[PDB]
Amino acid sequence: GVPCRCDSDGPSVHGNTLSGTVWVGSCASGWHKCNDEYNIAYECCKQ
Repeated sequence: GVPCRCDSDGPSVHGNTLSGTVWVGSCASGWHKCNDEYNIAYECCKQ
């Protein structure tokens, strides 16, 4: 995977770091879209 943020990463809140992850090709089997967009090629999701 790769570290990748969400739509509401946390501009003024705790734990705002890359706790989300990009899965290229498409997402991981237990995660979901944390944003409307995804990536260049890939897709960002959270858990």
